[PDB]
Amino acid sequence: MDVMNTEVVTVTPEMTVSEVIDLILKTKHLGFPVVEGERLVGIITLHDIIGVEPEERVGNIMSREVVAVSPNQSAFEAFKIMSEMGIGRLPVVEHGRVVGIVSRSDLMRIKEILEALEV
Amino acid sequence: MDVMNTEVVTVTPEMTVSEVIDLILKTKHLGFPVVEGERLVGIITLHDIIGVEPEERVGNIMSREVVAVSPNQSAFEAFKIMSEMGIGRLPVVEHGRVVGIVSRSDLMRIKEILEALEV
Amino acid sequence: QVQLQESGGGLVQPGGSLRLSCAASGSGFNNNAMGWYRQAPGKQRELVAAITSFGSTNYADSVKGRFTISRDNAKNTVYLQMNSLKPEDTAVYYCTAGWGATPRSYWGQGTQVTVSSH
Amino acid sequence: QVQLQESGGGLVQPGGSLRLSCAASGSGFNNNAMGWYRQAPGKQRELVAAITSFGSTNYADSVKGRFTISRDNAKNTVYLQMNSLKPEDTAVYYCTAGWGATPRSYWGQGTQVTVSSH
Ligand SMILES: Nc1ncnc2c1ncn2[C@@H]1O[C@H](COP(=O)(O)OP(=O)(O)OP(=O)(O)O)[C@@H](O)[C@H]1O
Ligand SMILES: Nc1ncnc2c1ncn2[C@@H]1O[C@H](COP(=O)(O)OP(=O)(O)OP(=O)(O)O)[C@@H](O)[C@H]1O
Ligand SMILES: Nc1ncnc2c1ncn2[C@@H]1O[C@H](COP(=O)(O)O)[C@@H](O)[C@H]1O
Ligand SMILES: Nc1ncnc2c1ncn2[C@@H]1O[C@H](COP(=O)(O)O)[C@@H](O)[C@H]1O
Repeated sequence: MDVMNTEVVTVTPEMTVSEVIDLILKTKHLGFPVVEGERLVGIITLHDIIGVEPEERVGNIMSREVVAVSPNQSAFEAFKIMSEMGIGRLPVVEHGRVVGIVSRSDLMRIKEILEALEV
Repeated sequence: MDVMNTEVVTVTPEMTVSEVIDLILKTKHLGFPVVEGERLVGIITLHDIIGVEPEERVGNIMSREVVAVSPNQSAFEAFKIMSEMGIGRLPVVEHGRVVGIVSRSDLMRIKEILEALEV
Repeated sequence: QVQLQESGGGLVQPGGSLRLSCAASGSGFNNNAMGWYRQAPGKQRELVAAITSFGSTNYADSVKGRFTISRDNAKNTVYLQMNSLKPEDTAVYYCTAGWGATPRSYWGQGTQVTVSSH
Repeated sequence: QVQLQESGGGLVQPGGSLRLSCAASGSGFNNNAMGWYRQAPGKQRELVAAITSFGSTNYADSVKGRFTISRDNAKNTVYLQMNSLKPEDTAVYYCTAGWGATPRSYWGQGTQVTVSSH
């Protein structure tokens, strides 16, 4: 994984969507991996948040079957998974523990950077 | 300015494009305001970098007439400037000194966040 | 912008209780999520417990129930209360600040907590 | 991940010379751009001088020529050499780390530099 953000904004299944809304306002992130400690359990994006009562807990609307990737895999292998399943953000897990995150944008930018490299 | 990134990646007019390429690789940013100290002088994006010799200095290919904005202006006023002139990133200056940066994306996300706010 | 000063720690007999504290100073700090990471001699860095500005906690499986986290919003300081300290809890305990359930943006210098039998 | 320990500073007669140093430790540090910001009693924070990992320097207009910056890549430490110290240079000098010509991601605790006539 040459491309991933190791400072990951995560949530717990017992946090409320009112608190997740604050994280979107504070961090300007679309999705957040759901963790118990450092262990991935689910993922929640803006899709799954609108529109439920602010007291609703994350664990009831989060996606449990998370498409992730390992740090021992290439960034291009994640770009294939993101395109083959039309999935925005991919958590990066090692021993079931969230260590980073890579998403489409993160890899779409790599295309443009590689375009301009003939010096 | 409710939306701006105050940790700004800037360049000096005496840096080389080989070094700017490293900043794009390190920071994954498209453009960088050019500063002398903290004072804005120019701006340089990927458009103006490809493709010149790595020893070329920033001050020779940077845009000197920079469309900026002040921190005392609303984020919506910058969204108008970005759309009326089709300009990607807008430096935020106060007393001619770079204090932040806001770009299209940064404001396009605000639209989506405001869409989902009926609790 | 962000500074994290850790306090407490040191020797503690096996099964005893010890508390850590971490003060958050600076103008870049504004009700951030604070947590505790640790690292044993040979092992890698590991989350112990974190707590957001809302008060939502997040513990590892390994110190769950034994360790409880709390914070003082006005003092902008966090408290890690360690109980029933096993010898595998001997590590350098780092204080972190950031956003979410696993804050890792800003780190402390680490305070040594040793759990050994006298 | 990133720690910045400042050294040097203190009293210096007007027109004298004084040097500051800043050590960068941690695993989150990897040839980052390091610089010096300051803040006078009533004034706001202000860039003094910065230098990237390439060696490209960037000074404010105000300390230009008088202050010169240098860094040691193997020791990961930066040096601010201050000469011809005017009384308006009396401020708390903060060491910063980041990327580019105005690094502000990680900050030090600040060291006091006083320029007064005895
Ligand atoms: N990486 C992922 N792994 C598993 N499930 C996901 C992942 N990302 C999103 N989801 C789920 O699939 C649904 C897709 O809707 P959402 O817009 O939230 O994400 P997305 O489809 O990736 O975004 P976009 O439509 O912009 O690509 C969401 O409700 C979310 O719960
Ligand atoms: N904020 C700005 N102020 C002044 N000039 C700019 C600004 N941003 C870009 N430019 C100049 O205008 C040109 C536009 O090309 P570039 O793709 O680099 O930026 P852009 O047009 O904003 O990007 P995009 O085409 O993706 O919107 C660049 O060569 C750059 O020198
Ligand atoms: N939950 C998250 N925590 C930390 N970083 C993230 C998270 N989601 C996305 N990112 C990163 O931030 C950038 C913007 O994310 P997005 O707005 O979801 O495209 C992406 O390049 C990601 O690498
Ligand atoms: N030169 C820069 N320095 C610091 N942050 C930037 C810079 N350019 C853009 N950003 C921020 O980083 C995000 C990605 O920038 P971009 O890839 O140019 O859209 C934007 O939301 C900007 O707010």
